Amino acid sequence: SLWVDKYRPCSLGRLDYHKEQAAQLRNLVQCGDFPHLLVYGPSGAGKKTRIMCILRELYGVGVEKLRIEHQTITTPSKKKIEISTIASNYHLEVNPSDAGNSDRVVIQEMLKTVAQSQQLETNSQRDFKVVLLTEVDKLTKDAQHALRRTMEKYMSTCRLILCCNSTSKVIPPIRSRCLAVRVPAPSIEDICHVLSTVCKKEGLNLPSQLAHRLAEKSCRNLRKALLMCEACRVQQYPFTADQEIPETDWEVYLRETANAIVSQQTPQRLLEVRGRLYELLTHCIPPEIIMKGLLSELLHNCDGQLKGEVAQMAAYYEHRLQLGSKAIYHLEAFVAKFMALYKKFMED
Amino acid sequence: KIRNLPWVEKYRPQTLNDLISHQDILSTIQKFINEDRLPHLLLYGPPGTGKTSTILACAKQLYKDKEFGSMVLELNASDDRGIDIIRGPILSFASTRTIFKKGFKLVILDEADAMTQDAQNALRRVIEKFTENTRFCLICNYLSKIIPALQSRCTRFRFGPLTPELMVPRLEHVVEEEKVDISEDGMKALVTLSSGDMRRALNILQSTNMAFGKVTEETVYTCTGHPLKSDIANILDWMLNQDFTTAYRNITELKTLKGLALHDILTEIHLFVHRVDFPSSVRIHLLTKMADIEYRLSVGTNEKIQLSSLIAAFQVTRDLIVAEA
Amino acid sequence: HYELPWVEKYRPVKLNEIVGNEDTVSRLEVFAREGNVPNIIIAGPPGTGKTTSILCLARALLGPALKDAMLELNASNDRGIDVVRNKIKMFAQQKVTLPKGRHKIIILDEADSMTDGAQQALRRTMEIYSKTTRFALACNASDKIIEPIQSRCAVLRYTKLTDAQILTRLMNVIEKERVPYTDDGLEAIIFTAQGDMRQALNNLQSTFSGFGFINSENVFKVCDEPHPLLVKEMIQHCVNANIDEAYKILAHLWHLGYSPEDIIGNIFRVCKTFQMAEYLKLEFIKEIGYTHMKIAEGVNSLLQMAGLLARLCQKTMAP
Amino acid sequence: AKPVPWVEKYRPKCVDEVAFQEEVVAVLKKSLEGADLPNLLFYGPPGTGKTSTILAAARELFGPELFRLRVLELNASDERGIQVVREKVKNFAQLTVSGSRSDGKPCPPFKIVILDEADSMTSAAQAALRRTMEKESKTTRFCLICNYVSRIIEPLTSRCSKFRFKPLSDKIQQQRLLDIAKKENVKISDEGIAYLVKVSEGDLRKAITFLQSATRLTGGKEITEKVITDIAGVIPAEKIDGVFAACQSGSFDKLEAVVKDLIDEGHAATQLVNQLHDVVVENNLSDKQKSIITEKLAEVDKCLADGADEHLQLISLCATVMQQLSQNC
Amino acid sequence: MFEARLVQGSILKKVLEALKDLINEACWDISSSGVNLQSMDSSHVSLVQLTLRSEGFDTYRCDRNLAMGVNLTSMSKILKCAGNEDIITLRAEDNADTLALVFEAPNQEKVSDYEMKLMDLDVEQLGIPEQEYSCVVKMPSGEFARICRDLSHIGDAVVISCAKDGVKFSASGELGNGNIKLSQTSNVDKEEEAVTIEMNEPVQLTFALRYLNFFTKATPLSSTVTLSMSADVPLVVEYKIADMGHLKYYLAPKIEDEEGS
Amino acid sequence: MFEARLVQGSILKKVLEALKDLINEACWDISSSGVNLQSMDSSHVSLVQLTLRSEGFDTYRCDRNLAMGVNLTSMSKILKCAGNEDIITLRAEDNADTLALVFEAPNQEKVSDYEMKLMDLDVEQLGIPEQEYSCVVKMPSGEFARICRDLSHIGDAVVISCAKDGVKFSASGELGNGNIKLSQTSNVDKEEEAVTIEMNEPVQLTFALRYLNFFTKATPLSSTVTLSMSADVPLVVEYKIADMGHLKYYLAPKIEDEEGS
DNA sequence: TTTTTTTTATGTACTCGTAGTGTCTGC
DNA sequence: GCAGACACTACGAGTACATA
Ligand SMILES: Nc1ncnc2c1ncn2[C@@H]1O[C@H](COP(=O)(O)OP(=O)(O)OP(O)(O)=S)[C@@H](O)[C@H]1O
Ligand SMILES: Nc1ncnc2c1ncn2[C@@H]1O[C@H](COP(=O)(O)OP(=O)(O)OP(O)(O)=S)[C@@H](O)[C@H]1O
Ligand SMILES: Nc1ncnc2c1ncn2[C@@H]1O[C@H](COP(=O)(O)OP(=O)(O)OP(O)(O)=S)[C@@H](O)[C@H]1O
Ligand SMILES: Nc1ncnc2c1ncn2[C@@H]1O[C@H](COP(=O)(O)OP(=O)(O)O)[C@@H](O)[C@H]1O
Ligand SMILES: [Mg+2]
Ligand SMILES: [Mg+2]
Ligand SMILES: [Mg+2]
Repeated sequence: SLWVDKYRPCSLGRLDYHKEQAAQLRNLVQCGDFPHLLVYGPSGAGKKTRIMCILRELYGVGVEKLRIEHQTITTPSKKKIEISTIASNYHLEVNPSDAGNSDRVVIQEMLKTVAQSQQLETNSQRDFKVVLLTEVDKLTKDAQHALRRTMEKYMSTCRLILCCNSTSKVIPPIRSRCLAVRVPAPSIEDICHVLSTVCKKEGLNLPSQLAHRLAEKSCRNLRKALLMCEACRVQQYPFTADQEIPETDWEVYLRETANAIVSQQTPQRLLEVRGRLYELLTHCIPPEIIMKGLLSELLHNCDGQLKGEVAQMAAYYEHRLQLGSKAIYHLEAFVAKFMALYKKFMED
Repeated sequence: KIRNLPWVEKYRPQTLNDLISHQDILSTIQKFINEDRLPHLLLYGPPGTGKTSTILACAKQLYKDKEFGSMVLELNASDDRGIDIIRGPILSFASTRTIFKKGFKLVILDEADAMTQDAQNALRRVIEKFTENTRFCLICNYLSKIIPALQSRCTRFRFGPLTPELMVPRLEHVVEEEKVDISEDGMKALVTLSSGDMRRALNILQSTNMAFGKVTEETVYTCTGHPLKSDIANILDWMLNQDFTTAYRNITELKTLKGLALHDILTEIHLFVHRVDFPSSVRIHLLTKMADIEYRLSVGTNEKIQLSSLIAAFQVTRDLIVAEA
Repeated sequence: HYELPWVEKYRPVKLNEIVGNEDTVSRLEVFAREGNVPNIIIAGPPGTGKTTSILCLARALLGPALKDAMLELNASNDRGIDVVRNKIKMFAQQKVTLPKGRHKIIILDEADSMTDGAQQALRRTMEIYSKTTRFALACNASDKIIEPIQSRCAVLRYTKLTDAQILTRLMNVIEKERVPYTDDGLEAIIFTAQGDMRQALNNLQSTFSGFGFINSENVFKVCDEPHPLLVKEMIQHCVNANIDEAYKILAHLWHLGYSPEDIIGNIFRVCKTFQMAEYLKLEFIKEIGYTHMKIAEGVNSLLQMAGLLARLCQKTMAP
Repeated sequence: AKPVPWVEKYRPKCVDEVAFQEEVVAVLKKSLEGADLPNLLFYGPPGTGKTSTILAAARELFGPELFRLRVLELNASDERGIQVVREKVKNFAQLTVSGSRSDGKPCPPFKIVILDEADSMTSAAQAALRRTMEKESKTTRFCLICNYVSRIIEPLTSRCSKFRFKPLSDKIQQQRLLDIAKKENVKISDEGIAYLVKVSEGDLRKAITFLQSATRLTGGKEITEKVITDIAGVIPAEKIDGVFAACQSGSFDKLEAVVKDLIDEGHAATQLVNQLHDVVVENNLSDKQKSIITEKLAEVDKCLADGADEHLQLISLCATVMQQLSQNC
Repeated sequence: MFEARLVQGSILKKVLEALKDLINEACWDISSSGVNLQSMDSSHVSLVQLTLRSEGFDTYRCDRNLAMGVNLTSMSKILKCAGNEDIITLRAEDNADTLALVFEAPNQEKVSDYEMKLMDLDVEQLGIPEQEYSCVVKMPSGEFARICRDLSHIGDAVVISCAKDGVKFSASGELGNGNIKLSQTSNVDKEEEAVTIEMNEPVQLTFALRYLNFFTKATPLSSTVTLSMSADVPLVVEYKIADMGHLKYYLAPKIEDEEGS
Repeated sequence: MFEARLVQGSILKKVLEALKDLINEACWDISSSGVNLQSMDSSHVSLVQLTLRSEGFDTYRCDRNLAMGVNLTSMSKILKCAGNEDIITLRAEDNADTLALVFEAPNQEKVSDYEMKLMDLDVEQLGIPEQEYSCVVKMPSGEFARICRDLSHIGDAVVISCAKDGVKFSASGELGNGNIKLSQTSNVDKEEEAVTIEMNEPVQLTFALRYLNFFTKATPLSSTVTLSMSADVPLVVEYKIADMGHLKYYLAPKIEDEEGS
């Protein structure tokens, strides 16, 4: 077991950061009439930890005994699609985005069977069940429009805890039905305290400067920070102040792709950059993270009266990417527009 | 006897004389019926103009009640109208005779725009081959969804929008038979908000009679929720006369007090822009901007930001109009 | 007995009564006189007389052997993969005695609705039994008929009818029907027809039945002016960045009751064949498609069409 | 004796409990008296009361014993294709009205078809509904519920009497929230309820959810303004002043820094767009600057409505207002 | 209150298996005289009249007249699970919509209550002319069903001609002509097999084959079917049930055009 | 090492098309007393027990207790090429991972062997409690095939009750309910039609329609069908396959939905 | 002088394989 | 009288495409 899973807190009182929010969530779910929840924030903030702490507070300690459940759903086109599901003796977790555009079928058939069934044991298990819809920001609009009446009819029997990164992708019919719970990212000091507590629980010594550099390099992601802390323990046991932190391959590949964009502005360089973007897309990297990393690196080499136009260009082509279906067209259009703007800026 | 029906179905023109607007088309159709030479009809136009009621009056005039089931095969979009139906029941109805009394049959195809291209292509020789025994009437709203062969086979009558001059006496008859108190401005508001559609005029009249009991301009514009012409003129005056914060405060106060929606405001402002003698570039910019705002309101957007953009589209061109001189 | 409409009562029964495409109709008349006609595909606009020419040629070639040596199939029939294998093929092998120069005629009207596999199965029965049988196909869009079928025939193509060609048959129908008329009303009938003889006969019968006299305002009371002739002038007004006249024509077409889908479709058809620059036409077509996306998703008002007109005027002033 | 959350516990059971939708409530009340109920179309912002009004109405007209035999409710949560409209809706509309109420209350001679969330219905499936309402209106009625009337086709719009559900006013929402707080043995200050009706923006479901969640968070004590501010996700004013200071600085590095601060603190971009627009329409900027900043705010809010990325839209809007603030410098 | 009772259930089975692929919905017209059913098919070409006498029922009571629209696709799945030597009960209240179809199993122990839901399709009453027919022919139903099946092999529409000598069946099909002429075959031991001619005027009409074979599914109902024909009024295939009533059929002729030549 | 010989080839042509659509694997457990098959679905709703004793085989040689798993997709295509009244022999070695299946004629020079890959599946025995139920009744097999097909035209979930009068089969839907109560048919010539009730506590439960209809194509395997069920114990359907063994079925109750406004 | 593959979400149409099933033949 | 063989229609399944 890695450090991200071995030292996860179990109850709401064990969380080191956002303790006031932990007390508020403790007071929220005590009576049992709490509404649907929309736990949202940046990735790696601790949203799933707080959701499982809420599930630990509501039911017994039986919410940690999980199992893999498989269900085959019939599409309107009569093509069978298998979907995986984490389930417990008290709650169930669904990721409908694994079905692709058939998530509406998952909402219409899989969720109604859970919501329309009252719980078998009423004394050990409570008066309601909890369904965890994870990554509802990747849900299509048809699935979100199929979701809303299930959250209104069987609410007093089937409760929902929706988890997402951005609430802009959630339709306001869903956003009106659920209480939004904001989980911000922990700051540098909270990540340093968590890393120091993890290293002290393992019998190690962690300097403050190395923990600070691990916190800044993770970009306020506690999962990523604990992973590079474990990797830095693995590669070199003496924790020096200037110890090299390992990096993921797709981020440095994106950095080299943007360096190749800056280095030459020609159609065959555009073809090579398109090949690099095909390599990035085939490794299941999402295209909006490709656009974000591209804007993160290409703005370092831009001059001060060019960064706003590049930012507006990136946002415009990202919106056209989310409107369309093929990522390579909008990605290569953004790259070609940046090369045209860079050539016009440098030649004048 | 009294019946529980909506007023758009309780008051239906069962005869051709009860329809109001298309007098020349209905005179030609009555001369087709009286001379026993009714051809294949293609009744097209905007909704609510009386295309279904015209062919229902024609079928009621042509055939009696004791033989209506043997002569009219009425199929609409609620029934399945595939190529199996065209090669099956429709072809067998067209190619056979009548059980009770000798005469020509009628196949009414309501919502013929919703039919597939395969069924429309299979319908051509059924129309052409058996034109002596039966006649086909196609009723559609979009003529582009009907193949040009079917448009060639059937003579077309454009049932255009109902002008408010001839639309008044039918509403007066409905008012007199429904015992409704109505003023002149109430009838003007009905024939203005209906916009060539007698169905929503009767719906507005029934909803205003249920909501208030009286039909006045205030009651109609309150039940419908439409803004009045004076308030649209005031909104245009605020957007063209004052600065951003004062015009924003005035329009937001009016929208909060009246409970207005931005779609009707955009529609009436778009109507008032073409009347106002704008320059060509200013009119082009304004039309593009209001098209962008009205497109933007079709999704889960905030209406306050779109109202600020609607003010912004005129605050941009105020300086251009003034410096044009 | 019930009197037929003038479209089907005044169908030509001989090949000399068919007007328009004089060389093709004359060659069909020569074939009908002599015999040994080849396989024939007639393509053209609706109402030109392809079915009339095929049926007149078959009636003149066969004559009294019509009921046993002619197989007529339409889109109202099946014409699947089984009908070609068991019905066209069995009739092709079927022995019918005939005079010299005369063959069995298999008439396949509206061959666009024929599937690709059925037309593939139609090839070898067409080539093998050509000593005994012949084929006569009629179609509107010739691209739906596959290339091996078109190689097996003399693909005749019909053009849209000239106004004088419609006018001669209008004289014919008027003098057998005793219709009072004026010249301007008949020009209005021709203008409403637009190369369609079915529409000419339908509008003439409607004007004669409704009013009894053919002047211009009697025609235009029940018929309508054609829609893309105004759309051409409004697109021309959009070319010179004149938004006022373009909106005047757009509002006139809006108050006539035309749906936004029909208006934008005729806008696209006019802009397809309009005479301007190629790049300007391409960005016009892109703008038309971008507006048609908004029409298709649900928002369709006069404001969207005016915004499309303003964007088309913006495309000229933005080099 | 299980607990029930307040949005369903205070769901209107009758027509008189619906708030501020005066015209349509009067229409259904005259239909309760026995008048000719037409085909209804309900559209408006979320949380305004479109579903609850027709459900309380159908409970009033039919009672408990006739709800299953006279009301067919279809939403987007079940399948509504062309075949469901052609078979299930048409067979229900062709049924007979039989069975009267046993409590002596009058029974209407029609059925009610509730097509909730009719935006998700296809244009082909909506076209099959037209002559179903035109032919079978003697024995059944149709009520389409939607949020955007542009997604409803013009024949179905023309067939149904349209009632627009307005956003709730501040006064009526204030009295309704005060009555709910009085019925639940809880207390809230004047500033707290004023901030609640300011945050909710005419959404009564959101207001009831926030009031219930503040009651559960505080435990039963005074519901002040600060628990409302930290329960609504409202961005503090210091972050907005820092954003405008970074915009007036004219450098993109501090702009990225404050945009990354706002993204990393979990603040939604819709709330930032709302608060940013509230600041821009109430300061001493020029009319042209306010105009194109508000146009950029509208296009950024639209781009967030199709689910684009938060960070890129925020950096584009902040770059545009940075350029506008540094143009006059 | 309406409580009819079929003495054997095989009579109802053979009726509704003949209208299973033919008629759209069962519109039962109920009176004190008996149960009536006058509904056209889906294509508005054929017409079915069914009259069952009250004297053939076990017990029959009808306080007030009802119009009883019942969907038949859902109805025909209940006579599959019905015995032939068994008891069929039909119930309908005054102002309800349930239709109790109570019977027993082939195992012959249990009551089996099945419910229908009534429909509200208003239908204008189609006036049967009741005019004299210029060709009345008595003929067995088994022989009428056999030569309708043989004629479906050859053609699509059959030319049916009647005269003084007898009926004549002609099918101008794809493979050629199939002509069957039958007459005066009453010189047999059985009384059901008989061809008799009653009227004089000779007619000729063409009918669709897909409805003539549909009408001959009532072969177990009657041993002998009466064929009524004339020039204007349509063809009648008349089944007379022995102790229940009669089943009346109509089929419009097809449109034919002579060659101009 | 496992080698067995069957008396008839129609036993596997009647037992193995029944589980064509229930279970995704065929796990045969070898013991000295006989073979055992205990498998579940992917939905964990139906359990099937198949136990064939060793005394009825033509030959039976067993040395060790193993566990082999056979797939369904290749198996179902094989049995259509097999005969009906022939003998079916099987072969499986100790170290080989390929089960041999032979469906040769009873008098033939050569054999036909269509072997398949043994699937290495890791499953456990849940363990039936074999407790005392609330009602145990005997029913005909062919009649149970008709009444499971009977309710398939009404709804998607059926209700089976079993009181002292008889076993009540109900199917409530949008069309109409249907009630069937088998009782007291001991006065018949055959011993197959004797419907008896043995116990007494009445239990009402709801079971899914599809899994009972997936069972009733194996009805000519046995003569009678024994039905056992309790309040919380799953419904047990018992088959007795001639003299070679017995078959047991298990259905958990179908989950009943809520009632609203 | 250069050729692989399943995604888009319904609605409809075409084509083909398969399975109960009514009916006929024979000892 | 009951087992085997024949063609019959209903139903399940795979595939293509939808514009001028
Ligand atoms: N010309 C008219 N004269 C009088 N009443 C009319 C007229 N047109 C419409 N109405 C009224 O509006 C109702 C609906 O008219 P319809 O004939 O159904 O409209 P429509 O032409 O069928 O439009 P669509 O395309 O089918 S929605 C009628 O029952 C009348 O009450
Ligand atoms: N060239 C023509 N000369 C005289 N009458 C014509 C001519 N073309 C058409 N007509 C008339 O129009 C009627 C229909 O003509 P058709 O031959 O059916 O048109 P078409 O060429 O077949 O077009 P489509 O593809 O079938 S819609 C005929 O019956 C004539 O009355
Ligand atoms: N006008 C109102 N009067 C009283 N309570 C209301 C009102 N509107 C909303 N509510 C409350 O808010 C809850 C939700 O109301 P709904 O009727 O479901 O909103 P809605 O109109 O359906 O919004 P959408 O479009 O479905 S997201 C109800 O159960 C009530 O508790
Ligand atoms: N309060 C906490 N104390 C210690 N570790 C935490 C805490 N919150 C989160 N973590 C760790 O940080 C990671 C965050 O991941 P997760 O909890 O799934 O949130 P998210 O869903 O936002 O990634 C987890 O692996 C968890 O082990
Ligand atoms: Mg209509
Ligand atoms: Mg033609
Ligand atoms: Mg709702």
